[PDB]
Amino acid sequence: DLKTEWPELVGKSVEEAKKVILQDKPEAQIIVLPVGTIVTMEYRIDRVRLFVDKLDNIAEVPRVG
Amino acid sequence: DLKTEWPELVGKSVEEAKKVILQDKPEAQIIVLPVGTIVTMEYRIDRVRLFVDKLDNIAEVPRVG
Amino acid sequence: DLKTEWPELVGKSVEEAKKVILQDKPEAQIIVLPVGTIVTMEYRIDRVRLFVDKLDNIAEVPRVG
Amino acid sequence: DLKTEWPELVGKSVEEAKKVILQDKPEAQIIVLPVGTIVTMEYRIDRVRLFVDKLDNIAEVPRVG
Amino acid sequence: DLKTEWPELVGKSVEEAKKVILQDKPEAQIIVLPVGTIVTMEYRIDRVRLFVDKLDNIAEVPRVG
Amino acid sequence: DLKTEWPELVGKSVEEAKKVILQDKPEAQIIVLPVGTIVTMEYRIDRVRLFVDKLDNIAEVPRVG
Amino acid sequence: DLKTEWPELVGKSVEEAKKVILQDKPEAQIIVLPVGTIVTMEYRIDRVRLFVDKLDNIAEVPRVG
Amino acid sequence: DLKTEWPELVGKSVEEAKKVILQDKPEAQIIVLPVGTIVTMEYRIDRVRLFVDKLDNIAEVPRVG
Amino acid sequence: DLKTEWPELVGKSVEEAKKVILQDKPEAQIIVLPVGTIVTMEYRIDRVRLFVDKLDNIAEVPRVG
Amino acid sequence: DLKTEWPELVGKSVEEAKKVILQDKPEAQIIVLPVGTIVTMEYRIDRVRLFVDKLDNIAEVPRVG
Amino acid sequence: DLKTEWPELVGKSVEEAKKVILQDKPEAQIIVLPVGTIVTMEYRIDRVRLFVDKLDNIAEVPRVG
Amino acid sequence: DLKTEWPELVGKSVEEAKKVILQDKPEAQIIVLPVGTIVTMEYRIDRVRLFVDKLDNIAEVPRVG
Repeated sequence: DLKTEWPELVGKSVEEAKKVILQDKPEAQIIVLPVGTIVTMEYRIDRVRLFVDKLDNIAEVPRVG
Repeated sequence: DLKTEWPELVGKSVEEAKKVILQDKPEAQIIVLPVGTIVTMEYRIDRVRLFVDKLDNIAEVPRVG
Repeated sequence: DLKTEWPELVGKSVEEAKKVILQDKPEAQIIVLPVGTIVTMEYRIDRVRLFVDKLDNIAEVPRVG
Repeated sequence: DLKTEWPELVGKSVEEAKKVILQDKPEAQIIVLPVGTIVTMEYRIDRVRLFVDKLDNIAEVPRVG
Repeated sequence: DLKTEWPELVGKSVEEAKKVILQDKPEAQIIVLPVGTIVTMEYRIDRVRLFVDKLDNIAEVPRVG
Repeated sequence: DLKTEWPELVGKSVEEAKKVILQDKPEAQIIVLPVGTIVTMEYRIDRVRLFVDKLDNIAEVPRVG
Repeated sequence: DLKTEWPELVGKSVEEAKKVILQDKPEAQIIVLPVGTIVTMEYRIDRVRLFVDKLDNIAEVPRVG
Repeated sequence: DLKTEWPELVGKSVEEAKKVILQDKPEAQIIVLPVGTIVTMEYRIDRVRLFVDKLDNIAEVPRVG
Repeated sequence: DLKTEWPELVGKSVEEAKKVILQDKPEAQIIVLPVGTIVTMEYRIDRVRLFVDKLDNIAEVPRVG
Repeated sequence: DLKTEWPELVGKSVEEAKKVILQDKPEAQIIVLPVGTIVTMEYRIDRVRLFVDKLDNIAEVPRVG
Repeated sequence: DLKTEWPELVGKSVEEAKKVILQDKPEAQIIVLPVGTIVTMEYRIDRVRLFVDKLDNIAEVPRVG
Repeated sequence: DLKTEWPELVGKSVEEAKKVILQDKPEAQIIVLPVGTIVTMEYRIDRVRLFVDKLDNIAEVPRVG
């Protein structure tokens, strides 16, 4: 059971999300982007993109990639 | 009768919208985005996106998702 | 004859536009957006979107919807 | 109670959708478009856009506009 | 009173639209495009774009331009 | 445990996907779209969009919505 | 000979452009937008859109519309 | 006076447009594209793009570039 | 050394690409899409998207995801 | 002097373009796409994309990449 | 040999780029835009668009147009 | 073995990325852009685009081009 998504983080702050993700995935390379940002298709097993809203809350389920 | 949309909130401030939505749906995870922002198709029964205008008023009918 | 568009407001300030629209349509729910913003297809008989330019002047004919 | 949306038509054929909509709204001007097509913001009280999928089934809730 | 828009043509066939527009504006240069097509901002007093749906019916109000 | 996604269907034909989804969710309203198609944010608990590739194989994880 | 475009204004400031356009077209309704902004197809004989760059210089030929 | 645009060709067929352009600009490299197609910013003094509609009529003013 | 990309397949046919990929990754779920198609960010360790050109040749480096 | 662009091929057929490019760059991996197609930023020293128009003529300067 | 592109300016500041371009093309009308900005197809022999990055460095080869 | 990509820089600051890239490629012309920015297809063997997130960390694998 590999932890690959954090549905429990939707609506939480980016600071709380970073803390949780690094506890579950200490190698995570955390990227913080506005919702709607276009990204590439290249997969990175250690990257976790956090898509944030106007108040810097997690707006979409974080996933590895 | 499940409360899934708030047409009565269009034109209201984000503060008033948050207060109303949390009264009707105490588990709501409220996300605040500019109008026009592209989002994912993943459904979250407890998320309510608020799409706001230049004056932080609700610009589209809030819906669960 | 239902007032549904304000061609006379193009180039006017948002403050003047709001004043005129509310005189003609006292129930108007006025939304202020940058020109070019993508919106939904849902119709709201009482909403009037004002699309503004860099100087907060009305850039497109306001219409109900 | 004005009939303005047909959630019951999602997944149905365009022929069945047209028949139902014209029964409920005999003045309907029915437009048939692929899902994802960009449209204008102009409101037409008698227009009903049907957004269809690859098999010509209704893919989104038809609404007046 | 210059005829610049044909709201009465929404939902009609392109053949019927062409016939009506040329009666009202004999100099019209009629262009037939799919709904959603991006066009330029250049204005042509004699051009009338007809935006058509999957069944070649007029999907948006024809306007001069 | 509500069945809301079918990761096991990626790469399978649309016919096989429809058969599996209707077994798991007999009320499913199945919509078949090309990959990349833009859709609305409205949630439909009984809709399952199938996004297909050039060979009509499932290209993305089907999800309810 | 109707003045409908100002190629001579490309690269000039918005202040200088406004002054020239109003001399040539005293009824002009001047709209100031960033380059690349999407606009509507509706034609307004008295509107002149000025598309400006990062330094508020005219980046495209102003035209009536 | 360099011939750089053919407003007189809007609404004409691509065959008639090609004939006229090659008479005025015998070195023209004529490219035929659907309206709305995105192109590059590279300038080619001898290229003339013809943007055509559903009936292969010229939909926008041809220009050199 | 996990095989995750096939730069050697650019320009090859989709049939040859499928044969090579399945030799290197027998569990591959092969998806065939036109170049430029927008996809989701969800990662699937067993999916390989093949982006093809007008002649069904591989146009971009296939990668797992 | 490395041959990296073929401005002389604009307006020529794809067959003639392929013949010329392979004479100048025998290792070329030739990709044929419609004008306007979005591609990735990954550089391939041996790939040459040919962007073609409705008549399969070269519409943009071919370049290596 | 007409100077129409400045590959040597990529990565340089906008101030240095302006100085070089005006030395080579004293009539240049210099426009400064963010990378990615959509522009029109109209050609202006004296315009040079500078597309800049987050640090106001030249991000793409300046070209006349 | 030509150094053309820096997967090890994902998640690192732009300052650290610049230092590493210039050590490996002293001729690098470093461009700093927001994630999602559209760029041209022109290849520059000495350019390295750094796509950064809201916190100015490298969000995508830097590559030459």
